[PDB]
Amino acid sequence: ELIQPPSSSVTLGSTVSLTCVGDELPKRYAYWYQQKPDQSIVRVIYEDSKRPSGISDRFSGSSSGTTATLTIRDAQAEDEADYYCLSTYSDDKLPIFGGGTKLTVLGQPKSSPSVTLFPPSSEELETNKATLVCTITDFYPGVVTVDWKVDGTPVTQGMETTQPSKQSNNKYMASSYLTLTARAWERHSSYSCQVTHEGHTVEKSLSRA
Amino acid sequence: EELFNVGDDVYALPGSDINLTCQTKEKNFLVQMQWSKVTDKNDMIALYHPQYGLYCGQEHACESQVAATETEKGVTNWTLYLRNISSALGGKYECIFTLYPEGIKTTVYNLIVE
Amino acid sequence: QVQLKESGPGLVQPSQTLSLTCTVSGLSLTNNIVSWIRQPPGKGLEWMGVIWSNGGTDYNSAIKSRLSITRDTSKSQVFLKMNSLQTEDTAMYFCASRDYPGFAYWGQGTLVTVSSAKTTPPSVYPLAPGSMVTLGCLVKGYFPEPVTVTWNSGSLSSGVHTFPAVLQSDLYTLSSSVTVPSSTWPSETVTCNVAHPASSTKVDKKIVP
Ligand SMILES: *[C@@H]1O[C@H](CO)[C@@H](O)[C@H](O)[C@H]1NC(C)=O
Repeated sequence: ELIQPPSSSVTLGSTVSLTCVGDELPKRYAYWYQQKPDQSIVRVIYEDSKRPSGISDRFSGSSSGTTATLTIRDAQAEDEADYYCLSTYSDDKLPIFGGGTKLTVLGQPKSSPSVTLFPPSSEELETNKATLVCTITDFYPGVVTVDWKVDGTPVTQGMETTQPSKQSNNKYMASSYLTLTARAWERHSSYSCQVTHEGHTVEKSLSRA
Repeated sequence: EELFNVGDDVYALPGSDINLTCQTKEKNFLVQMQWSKVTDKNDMIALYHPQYGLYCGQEHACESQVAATETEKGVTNWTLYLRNISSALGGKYECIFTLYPEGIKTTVYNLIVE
Repeated sequence: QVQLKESGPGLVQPSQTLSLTCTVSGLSLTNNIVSWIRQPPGKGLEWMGVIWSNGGTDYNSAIKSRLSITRDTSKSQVFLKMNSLQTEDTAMYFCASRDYPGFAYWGQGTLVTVSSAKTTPPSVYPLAPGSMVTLGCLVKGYFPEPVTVTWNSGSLSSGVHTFPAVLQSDLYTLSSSVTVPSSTWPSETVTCNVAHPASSTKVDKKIVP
């Protein structure tokens, strides 16, 4: 009904045009929404090409025949978002959204992760369970691999690690959990969370002492 | 036909706060209404459509500047809130009702700022 | 300032009915429309229905049979009621308004999970260490999403990371971390405040060494 490419790329400082194609767009205005990872929604262009107060002048829009396009100039990292177009369909003039275009901005500064490793709380052990938490922040790109070692030995069992998500500063964050019974926690001595980002490993360790 | 006189002069000193209120003709269907600032071109401030609702003219947070209210005998009031009036807010304001069966009905206010 | 706030049960059972409420402020509900828009996880926005400025309604024809929108002008609220729910109705639900059809203002949304599982409140454990010290809160084993975490009732807002949740066998787990000066802790209390609406739990946990 309203046709948008599911994804698109730009590199920092360059220009993208995102399209939205529909049968009735020669007769109906298009509106454009930006949705950020926290899922909040901002109207960036209305009535094909008008720009609301408070939206960056790098955003502009235009229409011809059946394709409305949204144009971002001097792409910034914080333009990474899902862009949806909205218009009207049928005789009853009801709204429809396009499928959305996910826009990724390439060329952002590489950044190595910050790793923090916490032991189990005394309160949690009292339930005879034990979770060590390994928080990972301020890394880019947003792909990371986590390995746990207990007494120098790999552990695959009882590890769950988060999918990377975006921070307020447009770097990425993630966390990994190693969960143990309390008996097992006092049966071993050394615990290590090894986070690997773009080939380099940063490690945080602890002992129960 | 309004660019002969027709409207009402409204004087204000800078800083003034003023409400303009317009009223629909009796026994007409209200079809749409709007407020405009009239210069050489007609620049819409806000528009109300009895089904589609409010729609603002260009970047506005106009929902804080207008209000529509129904009263007794189907009559509708349509008001524009002017706050902290500068000489830039001065000029010609036009309230334009589109009614059925009587068509357009317009009221002009000349805000004069010393 | 206008604000649209969606509220709702968070968790609803299959074949029950879902009652959401949109609370409008700073807009005159009698002069405006309110649309309901939904977003299944990982999916795009889908318009559901509208109550027009005059109290009439229209709905998306693919859900019209189960959908019902009403309003109480005096309380300034709009109600979405949807009956006979299936699992595919699990989504984020938004209300939006004004400048029809190019809705200018949006709620943040409430999440609705459709599941036969019962709510499980979180267990909240403190994350203390083994320049700058980083503390945290482990929010373990809750259902459904979401959960919110503040620090010192909002007094502590700067260096806060709230991580994405992990799903470990029908229950969720997340952590929140805050970074403060070593001079400030333990001398100045640091408490995390966890809220799980669907189970109506509110917990404060003080972080101690
Ligand atoms: C209106 O004017 C008063 C008086 O100077 C000022 O304090 C106030 O900020 C103004 N309000 C707006 C909305 O501009």
